[PDB]
Amino acid sequence: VPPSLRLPVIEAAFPRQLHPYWPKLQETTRTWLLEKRLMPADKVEEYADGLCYTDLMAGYYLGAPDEVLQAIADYSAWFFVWDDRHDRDIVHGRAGAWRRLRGLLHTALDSPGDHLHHEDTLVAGFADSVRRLYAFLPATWNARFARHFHTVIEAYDREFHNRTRGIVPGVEEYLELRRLTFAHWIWTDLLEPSSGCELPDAVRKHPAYRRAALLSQEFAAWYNDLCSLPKEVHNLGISLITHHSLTLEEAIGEVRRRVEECITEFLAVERDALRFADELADGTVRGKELSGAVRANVGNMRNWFSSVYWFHHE
Repeated sequence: VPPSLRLPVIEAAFPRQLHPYWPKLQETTRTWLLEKRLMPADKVEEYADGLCYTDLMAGYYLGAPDEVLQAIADYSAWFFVWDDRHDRDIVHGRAGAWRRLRGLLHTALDSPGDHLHHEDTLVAGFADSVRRLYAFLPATWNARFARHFHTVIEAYDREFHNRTRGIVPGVEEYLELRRLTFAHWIWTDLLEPSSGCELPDAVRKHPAYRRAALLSQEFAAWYNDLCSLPKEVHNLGISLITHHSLTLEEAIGEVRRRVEECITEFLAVERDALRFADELADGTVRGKELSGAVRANVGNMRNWFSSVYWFHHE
């Protein structure tokens, strides 16, 4: 809605979608936060009720089973909390507290059960949400998710050593890192349980599927940095200003153009990926299943765009 944060293409071409389960989603999530004691009451209130953070997921994973959606939103809520601890350990120098948390998250990620009632709340909460996401598809999917999140936490570690030492990463260095601390591939994985199917490595690694999955995440990551730029360390504008010596009203234009480019590139590959889907329906049953899944996944990749865009303006 602000002029400098406005994207006419999103407004004209990416209608908001809202999952039917959204009302209960907020409730069950705020309830869960209290259950697991991951956050003070006041903060829970403003997270799920005040700023309705579960709406982010509710405009994203359309067609997801209610229980799958709930699991996702819990994870995302936990994520929020972890993101707050990370930030806190940083402005405290709690490198010991942080390192041990890091080691434990790695541990829990591989064996969630053993950690459901672990002393550290953040750890037990995480382990519950992970354990729940692990109950929808084959262990191969579960294994891929862990392999992806292991990297995410390591990325969060490097960002820790970046923001203490006060190291502003190179332009490309950050871009690579953000794909990780933003958990691009976790979200991409979570599309699959939503559509009730683990895509074969072949299907999900098709140039169009993977490029579409990527642009969706880039847009979300870079629009995030655009909104938060004037505020200010980690941000695409900050990296541009520091290493390309760009100015604010310059780095703001560059990030903005890069965001706009994600939209129009996605429009292009989106079409490639839906062609791909059409082709997957060979006539067989398994084929029609693979076609619908990819299609629902591309649709949610498209939904991320409006979900993230409109979330920021509310």
